[PDB]
Amino acid sequence: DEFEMIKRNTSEIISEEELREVLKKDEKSAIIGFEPSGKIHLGHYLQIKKMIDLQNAGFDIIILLADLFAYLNQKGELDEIRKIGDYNKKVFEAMGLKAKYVYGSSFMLDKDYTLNVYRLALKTTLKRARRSMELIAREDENPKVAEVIYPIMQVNPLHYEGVDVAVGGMEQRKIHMLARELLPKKVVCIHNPVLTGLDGEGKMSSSKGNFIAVDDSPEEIRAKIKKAYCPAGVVEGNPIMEIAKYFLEYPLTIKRPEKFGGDLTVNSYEELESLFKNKELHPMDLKNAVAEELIKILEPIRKRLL
Ligand SMILES: N[C@@H](Cc1ccc(C2(C(F)(F)F)NN2)cc1)C(=O)O
Repeated sequence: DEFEMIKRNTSEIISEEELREVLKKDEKSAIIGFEPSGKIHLGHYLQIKKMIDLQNAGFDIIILLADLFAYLNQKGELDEIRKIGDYNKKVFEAMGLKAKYVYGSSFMLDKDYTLNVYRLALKTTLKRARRSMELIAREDENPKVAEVIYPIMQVNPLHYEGVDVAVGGMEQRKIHMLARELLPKKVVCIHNPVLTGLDGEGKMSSSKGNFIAVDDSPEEIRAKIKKAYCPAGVVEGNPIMEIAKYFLEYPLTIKRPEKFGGDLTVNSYEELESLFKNKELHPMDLKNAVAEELIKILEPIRKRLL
């Protein structure tokens, strides 16, 4: 079912009724924004996969290369950000996304865009702006005014003109709660789960070096997964299990030595989850399988990038 495939592997949809209205329409578009990133990782990929779901469901897809956002979030200088953006677009194309790419700066410095920023800046408390940004804002001992401008730009109605659906990570939900209240026309939010970093420590992220990047070499993927936090029995906050859930194809045929049970054919992730949880599946065999299926999943993307 179409709704159910869009919903597969999301954390929430605001709201599912509105989404149902959206899907009946002949024409619908879904946006996502990304601060240009030095490395594109499985956190990026999960979300582009969701956009590919939407595209399969007939949506026109818009990718905002959120360059001014990144500028405000201290990712550096704008033309240098825009060249990272340009690379991100190649990466996204190599994932098989069919989309229109927009650079934020091409319209975000327009007079109407800027007046909406100041209009919204009158309606938005500093306390709320700062709360919305707690998971987004670059680490800063002395937070900058830039921090609170960022979420009000993110809620600006000009980003969403003729857009039915916005997709983002659950780390975006407080900014989206703001836009829910303050956008003149409602946009459905589709929020994706945040992937745990390989060390189990916090979330996967470009600046935390705890990610597998989609163009990692096979041995690099192998070594990254070997090291990964993956306690026997434990599923919650286990990033190897997360990768099995969000990226793998089922049925999944786990190769093992007969000394360790021999080949294991798992028909669903929930099946994999119980086998791992009661312990018929060791970390090391999950890892080899995850690493090997992840390598196969990534390799056309690495190939195109190389
Ligand atoms: N805050 C996001 C980046 C981001 C920038 C801009 C938007 C958006 C967009 F329209 F959805 F793209 N409203 N502008 C949505 C997300 C991040 O953390 O990368």
